[PDB]
Amino acid sequence: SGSSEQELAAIVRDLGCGPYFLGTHDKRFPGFLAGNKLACAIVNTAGRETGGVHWLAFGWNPRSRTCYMFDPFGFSDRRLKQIYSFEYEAMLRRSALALSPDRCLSLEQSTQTVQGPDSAACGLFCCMFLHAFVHWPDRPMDGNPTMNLLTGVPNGMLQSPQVLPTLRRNQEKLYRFLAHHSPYFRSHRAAIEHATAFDKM
Amino acid sequence: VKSLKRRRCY
Ligand SMILES: *C(#N)C1=N[C]=[C]C([C][N]C(=O)C2=[C]C(C(=O)C([C])([C])C3=[C]C(Cl)=[C]C(Cl)=[C]3)=C(O[C])[C]=[C]2)=N1
Repeated sequence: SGSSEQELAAIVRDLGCGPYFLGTHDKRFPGFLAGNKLACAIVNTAGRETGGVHWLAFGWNPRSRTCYMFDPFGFSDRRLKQIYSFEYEAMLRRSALALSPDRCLSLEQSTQTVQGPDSAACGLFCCMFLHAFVHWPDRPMDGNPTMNLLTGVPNGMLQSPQVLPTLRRNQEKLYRFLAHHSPYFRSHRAAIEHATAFDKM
Repeated sequence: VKSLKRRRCY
């Protein structure tokens, strides 16, 4: 269900993120541990042994010492822990102690969903966010050419029938964005769209 | 998306 590790890696590299990309990880992604280059990762909420559950993106901007955590659903940390049994405080601590002279960092995260509740497109939305991040690392969540294509909806409305048109339109815009930007996606488009469909789940 | 940015110190 949803995108494989290799699909995500191929697409993120089509999107120009290869130099920065630490790889597709399970929930044990260790963090941002050395040097001063822009960095990013795609991280599952679950361990590899489970077969995977949900995809998140992380970005690290060394200039500002800002870590971005992008959940396509925009869940809070408390809700990621409750729903997905996923916590990432240890990774942030590790990263701050490795990279920041004052043992601090800034954490920016979404409060809104771009994705329908039954969609299997989370990893693809993560790739789209990472394109925004590597091209506009000081303002990836909104107010850039990539994320301006999507409409965020309050996370608390995720299960409402009133938002389904908006969330489906986001998915259609995601696929058109990927078709413009990714030869991998173009070559496998029908299959990937089936596998990641809005009502898949 | 709307977002929140918080400072975390360790
Ligand atoms: C979203 N939206 C969404 N919807 C449904 C399912 C998923 C999550 N899908 C997967 O995690 C997935 C993972 C893989 C892998 O490559 C494995 C199982 C090897 C894997 C698992 C984890 Cl936790 C981490 C890594 Cl790096 C790799 C699949 O391989 C066929 C398929 C789906 N998201």
